[PDB]
Amino acid sequence: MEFGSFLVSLGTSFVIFVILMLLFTWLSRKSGNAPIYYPNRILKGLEPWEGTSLTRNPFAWMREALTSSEQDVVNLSGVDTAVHFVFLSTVLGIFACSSLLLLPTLLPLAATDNNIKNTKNAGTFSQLDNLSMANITKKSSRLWAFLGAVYWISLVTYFFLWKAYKHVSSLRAQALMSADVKPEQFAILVRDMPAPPDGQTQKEFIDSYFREIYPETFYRSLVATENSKVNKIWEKLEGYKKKLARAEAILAATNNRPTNKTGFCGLVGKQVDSIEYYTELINESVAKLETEQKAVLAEKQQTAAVVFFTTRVAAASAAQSLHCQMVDKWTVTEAPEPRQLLWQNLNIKLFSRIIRQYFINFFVAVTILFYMIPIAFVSAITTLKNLQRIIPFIKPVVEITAIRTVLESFLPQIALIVFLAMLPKLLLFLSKAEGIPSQSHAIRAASSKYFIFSVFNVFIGVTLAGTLFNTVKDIAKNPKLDMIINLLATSLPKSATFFLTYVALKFFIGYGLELSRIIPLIIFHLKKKYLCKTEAEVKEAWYPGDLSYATRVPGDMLILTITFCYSVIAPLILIFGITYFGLGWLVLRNQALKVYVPSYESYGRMWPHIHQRILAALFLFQVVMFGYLGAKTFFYTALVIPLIITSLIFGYVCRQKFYGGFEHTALEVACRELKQSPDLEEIFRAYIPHSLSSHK
Amino acid sequence: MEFGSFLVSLGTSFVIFVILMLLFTWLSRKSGNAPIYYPNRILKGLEPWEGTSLTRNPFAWMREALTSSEQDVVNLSGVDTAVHFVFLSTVLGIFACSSLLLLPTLLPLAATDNNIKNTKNAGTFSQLDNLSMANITKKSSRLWAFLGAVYWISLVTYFFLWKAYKHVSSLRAQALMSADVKPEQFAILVRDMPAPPDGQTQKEFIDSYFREIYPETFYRSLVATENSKVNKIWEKLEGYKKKLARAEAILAATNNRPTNKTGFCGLVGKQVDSIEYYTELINESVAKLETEQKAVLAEKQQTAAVVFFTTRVAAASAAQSLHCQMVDKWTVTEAPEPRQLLWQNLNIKLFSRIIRQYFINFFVAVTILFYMIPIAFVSAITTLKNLQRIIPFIKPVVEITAIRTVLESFLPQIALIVFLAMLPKLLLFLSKAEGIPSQSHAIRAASSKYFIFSVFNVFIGVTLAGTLFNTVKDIAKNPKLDMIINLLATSLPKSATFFLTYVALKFFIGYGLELSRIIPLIIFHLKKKYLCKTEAEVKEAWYPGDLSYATRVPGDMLILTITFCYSVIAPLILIFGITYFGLGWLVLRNQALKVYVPSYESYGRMWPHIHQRILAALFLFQVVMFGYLGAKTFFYTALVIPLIITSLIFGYVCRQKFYGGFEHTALEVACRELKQSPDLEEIFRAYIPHSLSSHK
Repeated sequence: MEFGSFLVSLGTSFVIFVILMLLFTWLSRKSGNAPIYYPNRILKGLEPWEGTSLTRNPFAWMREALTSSEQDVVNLSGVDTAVHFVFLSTVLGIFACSSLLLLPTLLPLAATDNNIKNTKNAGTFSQLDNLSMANITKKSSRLWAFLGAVYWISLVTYFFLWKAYKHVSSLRAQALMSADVKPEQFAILVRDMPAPPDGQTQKEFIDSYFREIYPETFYRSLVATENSKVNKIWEKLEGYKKKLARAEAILAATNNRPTNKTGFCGLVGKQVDSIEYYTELINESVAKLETEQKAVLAEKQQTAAVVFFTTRVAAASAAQSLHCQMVDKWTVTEAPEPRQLLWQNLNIKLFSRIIRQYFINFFVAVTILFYMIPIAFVSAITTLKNLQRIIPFIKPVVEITAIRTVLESFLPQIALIVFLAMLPKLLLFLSKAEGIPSQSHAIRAASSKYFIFSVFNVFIGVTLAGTLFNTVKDIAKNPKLDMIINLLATSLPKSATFFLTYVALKFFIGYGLELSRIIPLIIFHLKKKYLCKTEAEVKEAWYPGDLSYATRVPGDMLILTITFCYSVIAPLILIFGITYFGLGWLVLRNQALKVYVPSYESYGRMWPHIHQRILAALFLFQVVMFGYLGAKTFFYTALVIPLIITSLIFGYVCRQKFYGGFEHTALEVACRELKQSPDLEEIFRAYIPHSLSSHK
Repeated sequence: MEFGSFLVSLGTSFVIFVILMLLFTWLSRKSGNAPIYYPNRILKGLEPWEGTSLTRNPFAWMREALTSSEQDVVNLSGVDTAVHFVFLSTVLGIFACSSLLLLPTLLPLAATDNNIKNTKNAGTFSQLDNLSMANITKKSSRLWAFLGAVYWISLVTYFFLWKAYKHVSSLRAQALMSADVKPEQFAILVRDMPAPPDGQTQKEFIDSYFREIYPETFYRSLVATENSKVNKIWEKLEGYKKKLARAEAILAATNNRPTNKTGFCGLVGKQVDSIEYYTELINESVAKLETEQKAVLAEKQQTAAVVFFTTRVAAASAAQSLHCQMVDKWTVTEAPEPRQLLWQNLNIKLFSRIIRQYFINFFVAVTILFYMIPIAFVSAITTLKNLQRIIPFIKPVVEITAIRTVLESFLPQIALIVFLAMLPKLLLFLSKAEGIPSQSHAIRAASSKYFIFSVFNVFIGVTLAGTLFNTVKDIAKNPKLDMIINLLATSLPKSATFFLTYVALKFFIGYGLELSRIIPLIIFHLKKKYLCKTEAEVKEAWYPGDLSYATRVPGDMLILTITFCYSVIAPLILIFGITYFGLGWLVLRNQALKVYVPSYESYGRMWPHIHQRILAALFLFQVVMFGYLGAKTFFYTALVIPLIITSLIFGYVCRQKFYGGFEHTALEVACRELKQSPDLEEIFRAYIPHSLSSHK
């Protein structure tokens, strides 16, 4: 907002970033914390070393990261990491080639000084907006500063998006062709089988209906099963096995596993000699699991299955085709990876999928609109001042009236941060509730929902008023589009410095916390001191997890939209976008080459989604600048309207020319170089659900 | 407009319809005109008779037409006729079930008499609108007359559209499964092959690239060729053969074929003994055609081909799949019928197709907007009064000042009717210019363009002003959507009687002229007296042609939109819509069972398009009534806004649940009952282009 607050926030973020980098560089060199700072290269083969020798050259990572091509990344991590890095590089190139023509636009915005004029009539001032945005009359010479800049932005964005989207398609094709025998090229996913086997069993029905269609190309079809009870039993058995393995970790005296600690127990006398207490439970669980498996593999298998062909071409062409003359049944989709499909979420009819999709999307919109109200209600509770229930009361008033005056303000921060923390998981679960028979697809849907929510949160909370219900009711009863666009244009230059300082804060704090891995550091050390006792537990204690593409991508794209929407309004933030995406490229390269381990392949499927939302952000920027040059009287329409049409046409052309190659594997790459005859039962045991594994 | 003009026009249309039906019923009974009134049943097998005996029962056709189920129509004509009749029956059912609840709505519109009040303040009056539309205050009890009627319309439309769309899918599946060995189930259409065979020939490249993909399933691929010159030579040779056959028709004396009559000739002395003059030309044409064929089948075949598999399943699944990892090349589409694909229009790259599509659509929009200006310029020419060039001048003034005072007004009618006559062919050609590798697809595109043009012609020429350029400029500089919808609502009740009388005119005149076939009657009789001399020429002189689904469907759907948009505004026209579609059902049943012969199968592909535009018309009706109840103050939003959302959702659901079954044949119906082993060269000779037929 104000210059002083902006400087204070920027300096604070810079200081925290500096101290975090110093901590990271002083602590990474210790060999005791290698498993948490290089969890990759220690689970993947064995490369725990600094890279060359015992002596670690200072700065320790920029040389290693800056000399790693996309081939190295694809060799180490999945192709999805490569397409994410293409995203970072592409937006960096857009921002840098835009900064190449940033140089003039600043000059008229400083030479002309209409902010100084009587337009202030004795809020929108920080001595910084004096340099960026509003130092132009209603009708002065803004040709170079407005049209000659939006044309440059659009041209560089189109060029970079086209070239990058082509490059991602090339990477996908190159990786897909040069593959091995993976148990995904051989299968499809039928999930709308007609309910009645009309007097027979469902599996025999599936097998007969597909053997009549594809003779000589069939192993046999695995049918989805109601895995609820058997899944629960197998989870309990695995927990019992892990607890028993933990029990013998002491190996010194007899064990005593606490029972009252579990909460819903009181058998303290049975804690001693837990070996028998766990072996009997294991035997009972094994018997129950065997009976449950025998029941579930024969009692009412549900109406969905996977199918296996004996030739990659047959599966690659039988997944894109149409089976039944009516399309509401026998729906066929390409079978995902064994670790990327959702058995529980699967087996949902088409109408149920549509109904769930609409209800979940409507609920997401309802939450987006009514977000603030429950937060305000939770903040308004007596919890603000709970002095009546303070047990210690040693010196609360002294410590809260001196420096803790923000605790009363801290509680609404708590009521908000709890929701922000739970939100990614909630959105992922809601996306998984729409039927989404692919967990990568669920990740994409959750990312889209989170990005939309973040935009409609930040933009509404900055430009317009904070009464969202009143705002939407008014705009419902307000005159139509033209003055709405005028308001959109006029409200943005209210305070760009807030966006500057928010970009700086996210930049410095987020990247410091990420590269430092300080939270995983503390958690790992505490757990090493905590309950974790056996080497098996600690070996699985520091597992890195995926790149978390369900929340990194929406945050990065939110910053992308922030950058474009003010790209030439207040062209100062172009530097901030450049530095954000540059440090992101560097830090994420070091991370995805040293710490993160993927959970998918997805062969770059995220990139059409990323491209679509980047183009949407560019289109929104074009509309915003159209409105702004509507405000400042100008040759408004004849500058941006053809270019908005061009954006729409370019989107359609990009889809029509490359989107087809991302949805399906191609037959030209589905018969390339089969050398070793593919196995038969290995693919099954890849798609056999983990609970129903030990069987015959 | 006025009551008198409305009555005069309706009576005139009724009288012309009556006299035309009397002429048709008096003349159809003559056996001399059987080939023109029953061209079907005389080309298809042999059924020229009245049906039972020599004595023709009066009314002669209603009993025969009313006792013909869809099975009979499919046996005689193609399934496309059946889906067209389902269209007529469905809209008839919608209109009739709406007339079932028409009964109350008229009563308040007559009991309440606000038109009589001072709102007229000493144009929108014909004593008929006193009964229909505007006899309601701004805020009286319009609940039953407005909301309780639009809900009924929407419910009956949804029910009928759903049931009918299901029934069309059922007919398509039943006809497709119970088929024979047709040379279309065996082929696909590759039309984006990469240009270079990099030092080889294109045909060998296609064959190698597809033999590497589909071993053991391949006849060989026919590659498209530059058929311009060879097509021209073959057309000239066919014309020469027909002329020679006509020459020997006299068979009495020596022939004398005129040469100066051709226009670009003066060899009158060579007219005698045209037998040699034509045999020498035939021999030269045969030699030139053989040389041209030998050249074209080997010299630079273009970059597109058709492919033939040896199993219907392989073709049905290899047409919906993706071949090359990049989708811009090796595009695969289901091969159309031998008579329904366009060799000349084929072989166009994807970018060229997109560019041509956008330019043609933009040109269509430009013509739609600037339509009237060239018509006005042509009307303004001196041609209105050409007295200076009147050669006879026997008594022009006497005959033009008595009853021909409308000749000066007739000339603009000429300048308009010429464009209306040429327009369907122009639109079909423009649609064929977008690449459209299927002539049925071109028919659909031309129908869509014609329907849009007709709507934007009639609605603009009735409600708003006639200065389209000024209107669009104003609305560009006019305030936004809300008042535009208010104007849409307020301008419709200006004169509904014009729409009543236009529906009556189209009804009576069009159906009388159609069933009478008076124009084909006169043309056939004149040609029988005219140049046509041999029996072969006359046998091909009365060929009926197709059902002309490129102009019947848009006209019928234009009347459908007219009916809905005023369905409860002025509920009188519901009777007119009912009678129009009922007489259409009757007349078109008699025609398509007795006169018309199809040129396609298309297996009901038109019906998704018809359904989409019917739903669009219903949505436009909902928007219109939303605006109208905005005008008359009412519970406007909470009545129609959820229902507009419902219309959008219903469209999406219908697409997702049935549209898949219309685009492709299914594998379940692609291996049903192969009894006789399919031929090999027969399918080729079905797809061999007519010019390149005689070869080796």
